[PDB]
This record gives sequence, C-alpha cells and structure tokens, in this order.
Amino acid sequence: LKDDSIDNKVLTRSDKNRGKSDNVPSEEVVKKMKNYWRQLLNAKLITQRKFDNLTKAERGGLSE
DNA sequence: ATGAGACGCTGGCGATTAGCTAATCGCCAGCGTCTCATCTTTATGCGCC
Repeated sequence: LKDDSIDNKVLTRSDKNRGKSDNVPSEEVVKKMKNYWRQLLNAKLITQRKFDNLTKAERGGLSE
C-alpha cells in the first residue's frame, strides 16, 4: 500500500535495520523494542493503530 | 468495562510454438497359351390349319 501518513512511517538512522524489505519489521526489532514501543504508547505519542502495526509482526507479520 | 471493518497491467503486440487439409495432375492399371469335350444360337435354304 501507498501510505505517507505518520501511521506507517518511522525515522531511523539507516533503513537496513528494519529487517526484510518486502514486509513489516523483522522479529529482531519487535522483540528488542517492545519495551520502547509500550513506553511510547503510555506516553500518548503514537496511536493505537501505530502500535498495532508495530506489533503486527509477532501476530503473523504480513500474509499475502 | 474494545479493538474489526476498506486487497494487483492488461491488452496489445511480437514471437514463438504447433499443426493441417486440400486442389491439380499424372500414372497406370497381371497376362500368356494350349488341350479336351460340352451344349446352345444365328444367316440362308421346306410345309396351311
């Protein structure tokens, strides 16, 4: 999908740390940044849909 | 006593990939014999209810 909204974007130092280039960020990042994403969720900064997309990787990733 | 519902280039090319009767004409066609007998039938020729 074509998405320019903040719900799909994330600022990083380099795009190679996302994991795979054709799917939602790899399990190495979710199981290492879950505490930081939950702490960003309690701070009312990211929305619930953003956290759900950040956590959708461990839910099954992106099927076809 | 919240967390789902909303999903692509195809058509128009080439270019493979595959496959088929039909219309025209020519060629060329197993054949050789004899014996033996056997019967017919025909042409002509001869007769009155």
